[PDB]
Amino acid sequence: HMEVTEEDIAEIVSRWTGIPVSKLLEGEREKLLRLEEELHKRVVGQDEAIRAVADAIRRARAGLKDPNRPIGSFLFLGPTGVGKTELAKTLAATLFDTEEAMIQIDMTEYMEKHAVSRLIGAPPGYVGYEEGGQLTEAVRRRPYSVILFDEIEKAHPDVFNILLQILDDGRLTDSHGRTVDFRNTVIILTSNLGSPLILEGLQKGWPYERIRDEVFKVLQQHFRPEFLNRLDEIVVFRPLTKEQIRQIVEIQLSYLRARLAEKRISLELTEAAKDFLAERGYDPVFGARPLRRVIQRELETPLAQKILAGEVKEGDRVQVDVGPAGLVFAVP
Ligand SMILES: Nc1ncnc2c1ncn2[C@@H]1O[C@H](COP(=O)(O)OP(=O)(O)CP(=O)(O)O)[C@@H](O)[C@H]1O
Ligand SMILES: [Mg+2]
Ligand SMILES: [Mg+2]
Repeated sequence: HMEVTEEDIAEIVSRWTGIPVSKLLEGEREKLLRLEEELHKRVVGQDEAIRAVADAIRRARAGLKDPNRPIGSFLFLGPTGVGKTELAKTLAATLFDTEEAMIQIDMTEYMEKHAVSRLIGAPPGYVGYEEGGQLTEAVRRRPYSVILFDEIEKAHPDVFNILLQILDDGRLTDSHGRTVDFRNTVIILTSNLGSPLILEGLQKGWPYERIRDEVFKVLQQHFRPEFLNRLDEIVVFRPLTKEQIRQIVEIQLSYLRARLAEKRISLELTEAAKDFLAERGYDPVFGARPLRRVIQRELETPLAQKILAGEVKEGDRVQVDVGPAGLVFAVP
């Protein structure tokens, strides 16, 4: 029907039921473009992680999974800054229409004995009883959510046990005795464990065998089969290739190009200029975390100066290259 669209009808049903539009339309959304391709618009590489997530969602939709557990659960190992959160955010926006559907719990904030009360609510008779838990209240308000637990090995054992309850039961009972349904959640657990150790061993000149033995020993110390067996998949994120970093540079320039387009200004970067940003914006210690401020300092700031001086004007095609002091700008 031309005048009344699929989205029009889904929005009515969405507001009446609380079910996200993209969830109601899951059968149409996948016809438009497959989930993997949609996630890859924002997530570069990490093909294995994307396939793991998409495969779980597919098994769930097809009616092959336990209806009393979450949609899927994953442990994302490997280094920092190479897409674990980029994937969780994109997944939330794609499945549930907004990044507000991603609930983030940083386990470095849940290391102590009283963390459970922060997580699921203080007991009756203790300060903070009416406020409830950070996790339980968030999931009650948004049953259709991606839940990101960061640095899971750091959680106090009592907090870890509540995670296990989510995996096993598909639900939690909060301090008010209310049940909190997790059946429509996707659970993503992250850990860096082993990555700093590898960098340390490479720095010290350790033989590969020694590095390898130490990584497995630390993983064994924190992650037992009883826990791992509960998960759909364990995925080790990989360091990014040179080409992958370049693709990320281009994505991270999207907003800037858009702002410039309002004034009919465009940017044309030499391959050298692109590589300049890629080199400074990525390293093994922080992944691509540095890139945002590299673009800010190396490109946006001097471009801003040129614009304010009137050296770059409305309608200009700006050529961006490398010079002795940093990026250089030319206009024909
Ligand atoms: N695979 C990828 N695809 C697209 N962008 C990526 C990417 N990996 C990293 N980035 C970029 O670098 C930033 C850091 O990525 P991300 O937040 O996914 O890492 P992370 O969750 O491991 C950091 P932390 O350990 O602090 O949580 C992202 O915001 C994004 O701009
Ligand atoms: Mg993160
Ligand atoms: Mg963190």
